[PDB]
Amino acid sequence: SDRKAVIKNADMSEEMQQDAVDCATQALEKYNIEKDIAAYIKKEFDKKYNPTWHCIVGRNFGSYVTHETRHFIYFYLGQVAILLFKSG
Amino acid sequence: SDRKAVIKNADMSEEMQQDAVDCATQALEKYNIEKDIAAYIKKEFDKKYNPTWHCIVGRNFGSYVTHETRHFIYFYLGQVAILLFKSG
Amino acid sequence: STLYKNAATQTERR
Amino acid sequence: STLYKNAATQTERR
Repeated sequence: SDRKAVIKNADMSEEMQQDAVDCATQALEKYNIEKDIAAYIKKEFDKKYNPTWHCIVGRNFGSYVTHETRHFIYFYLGQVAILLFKSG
Repeated sequence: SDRKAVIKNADMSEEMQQDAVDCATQALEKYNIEKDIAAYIKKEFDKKYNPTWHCIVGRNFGSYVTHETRHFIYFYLGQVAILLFKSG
Repeated sequence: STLYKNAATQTERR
Repeated sequence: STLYKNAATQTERR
C-alpha cells in the first residue's frame, strides 16, 4: 500500500483505530465502489467489535451522528474519507 | 423551492418521508455546509420521531448501515444526496 | 430480524 | 450522557 492514513477525529482505542485503517486498506485493494468498501468495513467491525456498526465511504459528504463512547473514527485513507461508528 | 426531491430507497411511512423532504428543504435554505445541513435534519428527527437518528449529506459517498424497521430514507434533493436513518 | 435490517446506498454521477 | 455523544464530520477539498 502507498495510501496515507490521516485520522481526523477518533474516540477509540489505539488498537481499534489501527484495525480500522488496516481493514479499510484491505477493502480498498479489493473493491472500487464506495458502498462495497463500506460494507466490507462494517461487516468486519461487527464481527470483531460486536454489532452494530455503520460505515460511510466517500469524497464529498458531511454528517451528524450519535455514537457509543469509544466507538467512533473519521479518517482519510488516500483521497477517500471513511466514517465508522457504533450505535444501536 | 425549486429543488427536485427523488426518494431512491425508503423503508418509512409516507408522512415521515414527506417530513424528511420538508426538513431537508428548510436545512438547505438556511445552511450551505453539508455537516450543518445534516445536523439540522438529525436534530429535527430526534425531536419528532425519537432518538437516535443519523444523517449524512453529500454529493459523493457510499454507505452500509443498519437501521430500525420503518426508519430509513435515502433521497436526493436537488443535487444533494441525503441518508437519514434510526439506530440505537 | 424483523426489528432491523442492513441497507446500502451509493451516489451516482449525473 | 457518558454512554454516547454526537459527532460531526465534513470532507474538505484538497
